[PDB]
Amino acid sequence: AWKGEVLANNEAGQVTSIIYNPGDVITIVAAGWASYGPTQKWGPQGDREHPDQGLICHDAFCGALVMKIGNSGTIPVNTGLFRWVAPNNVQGAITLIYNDVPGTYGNNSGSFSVNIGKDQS
Amino acid sequence: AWKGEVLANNEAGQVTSIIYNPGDVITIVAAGWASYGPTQKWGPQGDREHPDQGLICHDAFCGALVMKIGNSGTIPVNTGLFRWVAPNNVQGAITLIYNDVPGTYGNNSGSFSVNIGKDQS
Amino acid sequence: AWKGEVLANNEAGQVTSIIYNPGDVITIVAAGWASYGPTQKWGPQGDREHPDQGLICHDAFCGALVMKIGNSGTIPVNTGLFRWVAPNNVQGAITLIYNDVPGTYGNNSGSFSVNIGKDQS
Amino acid sequence: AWKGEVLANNEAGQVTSIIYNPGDVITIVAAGWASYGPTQKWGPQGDREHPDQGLICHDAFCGALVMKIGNSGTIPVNTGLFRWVAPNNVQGAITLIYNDVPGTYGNNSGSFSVNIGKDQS
Ligand SMILES: NCCCC[C@H](NC(=O)c1ccc(O[C@@H]2O[C@H](CO)[C@H](O)[C@H](O)[C@H]2O)cc1)C(=O)N1CCCC1
Ligand SMILES: NCCCC[C@H](NC(=O)c1ccc(O[C@@H]2O[C@H](CO)[C@H](O)[C@H](O)[C@H]2O)cc1)C(=O)N1CCCC1
Ligand SMILES: NCCCC[C@H](NC(=O)c1ccc(O[C@@H]2O[C@H](CO)[C@H](O)[C@H](O)[C@H]2O)cc1)C(=O)N1CCCC1
Ligand SMILES: NCCCC[C@H](NC(=O)c1ccc(O[C@@H]2O[C@H](CO)[C@H](O)[C@H](O)[C@H]2O)cc1)C(=O)N1CCCC1
Ligand SMILES: [Ca+2]
Ligand SMILES: [Ca+2]
Ligand SMILES: [Ca+2]
Ligand SMILES: [Ca+2]
Repeated sequence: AWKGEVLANNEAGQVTSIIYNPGDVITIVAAGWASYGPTQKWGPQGDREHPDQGLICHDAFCGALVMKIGNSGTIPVNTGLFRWVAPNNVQGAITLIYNDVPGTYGNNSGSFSVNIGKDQS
Repeated sequence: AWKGEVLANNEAGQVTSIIYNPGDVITIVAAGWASYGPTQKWGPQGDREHPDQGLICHDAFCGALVMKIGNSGTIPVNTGLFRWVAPNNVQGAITLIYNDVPGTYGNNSGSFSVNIGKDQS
Repeated sequence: AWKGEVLANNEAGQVTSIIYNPGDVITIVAAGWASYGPTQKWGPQGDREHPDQGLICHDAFCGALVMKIGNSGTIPVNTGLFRWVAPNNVQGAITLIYNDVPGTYGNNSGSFSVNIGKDQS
Repeated sequence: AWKGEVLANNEAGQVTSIIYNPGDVITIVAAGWASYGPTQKWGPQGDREHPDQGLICHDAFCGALVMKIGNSGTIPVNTGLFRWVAPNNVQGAITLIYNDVPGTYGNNSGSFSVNIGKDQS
């Protein structure tokens, strides 16, 4: 299992110790408060009122937690994933990333605290 | 395991199929959008800007997900709990509840979708 | 989880720290060598060649590992149980017992080493 | 998870659907009766009275269940393994094998029924 902080201003993402392998079942729980620029902060589902202006993940709101697994595209995490299996041919290191527009992370603030574990399979 | 919806206007709370027993380890993941009255909606951590005016759980924001286990007091759930063990002598049916002031649930809207499972122990 | 030894001469059984509750899934692995009297020893499945002369569990061989859950009848364990659920209305403390005829435990020898854990549910 | 039969006469071993990856925790439970030649049969710990005359696994009795993980040497399984982690650098497909001397499997009989699953990690 892995526990750690994902900074909202970390454009490259937070690498975890989790390597997702074929057949794995995982659970993620994310908590905390972060911002993509405004003084207000949002939880790991992000800001439901904000337009997508080129987010790294178009399937989650700006300010949401997302992830990549190896060479995958971004996959929404939001508050977490319960006993979750990846799509076919998706495998590798899990990197967690705050959802913002590339090149616009410098004014971000806050962080999410995230647990990831492998479940029975 | 249990999956279901917790309505923000449900003052009595949503009873689950989970009976927490001594020694159990549980994981909860909650998602979605709800309001305690305003047109805006918040995620399961609630509204970090809103003053506590008599919430059923003083350890979580207004609009957060909380729970009772048997005859316990309220316990924060927020976005979820990862491989969590209850305090001593806490046991019984898990009921999930939206955090608001007693008597003020009628103007609430939305809901959270919640998974609960028992982990290895 | 519980790990401990079950002596072949222990007529009363070895009480464990496991309380089986409704809905629980458990795994048991048993190992080792024991005898119901002869110089030879057998593993947790017991002696397949020996007639049942009034065993506490008629559904397992003499010398097998069996269990009781609360006030249940005896249930075969043998080498173990994989992600196992009890029959309806079966619940309570798990006691592990060597399968022999009542009153004939005094000449028994050896023991089994047993792990029990609760699985995801 | 995998469930299947391991024939005592199968010199090459039974390939399973389990790929052991770094960090994985696994549980195995094995049951049944098999022989390395004699009319008698033994459980998955094999025959404690039989000399090692060139067994594929010198750390288990003749007639015991053993395994290889990828290109590993043989590892005893016996009645099973509880929440088990492999030695460093051991990974790959799990193959289950009856412990006998190479070239002597033709007179073997019986089989073990085996479950393998991955546990939380
Ligand atoms: N009178 C003021 C008008 C602005 C209101 C609003 N636009 C925004 O609210 C807005 C808010 C914050 C922003 O912050 C920037 O977000 C980017 C990602 O989209 C980057 O993260 C930047 O770093 C961040 O500053 C951008 C637009 C707007 O026009 N809306 C809101 C719904 C559609 C109409
Ligand atoms: N010019 C307008 C002034 C109001 C602004 C604000 N007060 C509130 O924002 C407020 C907002 C929503 C409320 O909704 C009610 O919340 C209750 C729980 O506290 C019940 O759920 C009611 O059903 C709900 O309507 C109550 C107060 C306020 O005074 N603040 C905000 C920080 C401290 C100072
Ligand atoms: N020429 C010798 C004849 C004896 C052989 C055998 N009977 C037994 O092998 C036997 C062996 C051990 C026993 O030990 C006792 O077992 C009891 C439980 O059954 C108690 O545990 C006693 O403590 C133990 O001594 C009893 C009978 C027998 O008659 N068989 C074997 C298959 C059916 C026919
Ligand atoms: N009067 C008869 C003497 C034989 C008794 C015994 N040797 C064996 O019991 C024995 C039994 C079965 C065997 O079966 C063969 O085992 C091989 C693996 O070791 C292969 O599996 C062969 O296929 C199988 O036939 C081999 C030796 C022996 O000498 N012992 C037993 C303890 C040490 C002294
Ligand atoms: Ca930004
Ligand atoms: Ca309200
Ligand atoms: Ca006896
Ligand atoms: Ca042989």
